Amino acid sequence: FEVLEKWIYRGIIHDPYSEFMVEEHELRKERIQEDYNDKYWDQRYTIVQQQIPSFLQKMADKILSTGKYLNVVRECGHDVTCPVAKEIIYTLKERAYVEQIEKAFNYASKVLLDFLMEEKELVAHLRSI
Amino acid sequence: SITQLFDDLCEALLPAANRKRAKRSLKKVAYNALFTNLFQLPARNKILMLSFDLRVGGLGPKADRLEELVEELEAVGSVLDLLVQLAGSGPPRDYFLNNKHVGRNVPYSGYDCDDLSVFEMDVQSLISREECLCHSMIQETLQVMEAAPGTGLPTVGL
Amino acid sequence: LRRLLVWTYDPKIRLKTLAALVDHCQGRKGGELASAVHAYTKTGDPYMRSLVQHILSLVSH
Amino acid sequence: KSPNVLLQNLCCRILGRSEADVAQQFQYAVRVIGSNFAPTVERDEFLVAEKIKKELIRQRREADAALFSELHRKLHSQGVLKNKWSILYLLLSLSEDPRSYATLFAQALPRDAHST
Amino acid sequence: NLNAVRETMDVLLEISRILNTGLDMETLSICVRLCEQGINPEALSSVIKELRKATEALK
Repeated sequence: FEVLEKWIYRGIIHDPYSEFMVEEHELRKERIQEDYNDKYWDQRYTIVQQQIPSFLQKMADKILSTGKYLNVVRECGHDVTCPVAKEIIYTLKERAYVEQIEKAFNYASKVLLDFLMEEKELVAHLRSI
Repeated sequence: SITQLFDDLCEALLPAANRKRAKRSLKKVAYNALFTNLFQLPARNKILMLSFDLRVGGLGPKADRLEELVEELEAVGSVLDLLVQLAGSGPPRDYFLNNKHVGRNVPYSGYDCDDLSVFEMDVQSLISREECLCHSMIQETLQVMEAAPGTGLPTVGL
Repeated sequence: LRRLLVWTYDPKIRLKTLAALVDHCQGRKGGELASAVHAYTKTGDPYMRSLVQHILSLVSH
Repeated sequence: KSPNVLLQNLCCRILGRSEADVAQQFQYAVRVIGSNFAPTVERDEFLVAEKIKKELIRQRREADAALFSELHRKLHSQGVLKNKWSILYLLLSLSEDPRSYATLFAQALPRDAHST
Repeated sequence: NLNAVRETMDVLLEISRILNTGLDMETLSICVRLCEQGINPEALSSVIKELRKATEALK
């Protein structure tokens, strides 16, 4: 729960052991193109099913998508400005880290939606289609 | 409001097993002891002068709590003036004593066997009750099992 | 105190952390060794992470 | 007297104000002085005299450093004082020159090689 | 007003617990309400120790 202190409020993982629920890949490479995966749910950030602390399962897809949304704004911008610096080391018999995941998950979509509708806007691309 | 709580105080010092006249006699001795003494410097500073006396004999966090709470209680002083004089009329591990294994704190401390020796007293204080019980069940029953006949338990005195 | 077996259980973990860097960083020289003291502030034992988070503070001067 | 009221006598002596004026300072003083009532280091008055000598050499008065030996004699002559170390260390801590490296030279033993 | 003095009384319980007082909840309520009226509390500190002693002489 110190890897989540960076991955869910940003788009980076500083865990070098792969026993974390998210595992990192890059799809900004030379053999991987933009339309060679089509979805960055496929091969960039995936979720390991049996390496989950057995109750984070309730938020699991949102946990993936939260740091997943934030990174593709960072990669071609710098915009994070996170409003959740709350941190945890897994205090059991308290559900504070369902709430922190929910707040970060809403903020991630705020940043990605703002980036997507301002720069390389989906308004004009769909109009031109 | 004082006159109902002094009545409740006199209810508690009455043993509840008649018992409607004994309360008034306890009220007699209560007023008779109340007017005996009546016949014959800030508030918070009195807490500060004893928090120092707390700090000299160990127990840092208790003084740390005692000084912060009276700070927000001054941001009622007669109660603390009452408490500084009643502070000697009272009664006559978890996972953190010397935990140097887990934590994001630096393990860097030297030896003195006077943090661990008052961690041997943290166990011995449990054991010094749990050993006085083993002495005080056989003496307490050998002082009652052996007496003179007819005065050995007062239920034969009925 | 049980023939001093308590006193070989706060260190013998100090020593255990500092006998790993005595082989793992044995074979390095220069700034390539400060590519591998950063390997012990990511290790899972919260013991070793906080001992090396202090030594690397002195080393990065 | 008792030490706790003696702290209050201190806070009235140095300030021209009474205790009714400011009580934040007396609380912070309780935070400092408490759990420091016992010298956990060696109390050699000899080292403390040889530190006043280094201090008066650092202020370039050798005549004052040589009258200091007669005054250090007078403490030996009476001998009624109990901790000679504490009062001279206190007056040395509040040293002032009427007109760098100081931790690198002699200090009392820590007692980390002894049980405190 | 009764909401304020209740909260201050609840805070006053914990500090009379760590200062090792002879008080329980009932003598805390009577003596705090007595101090609210206002008399010298230095004499109340003697009358309380006398009241408990004079009840204890009967037992």
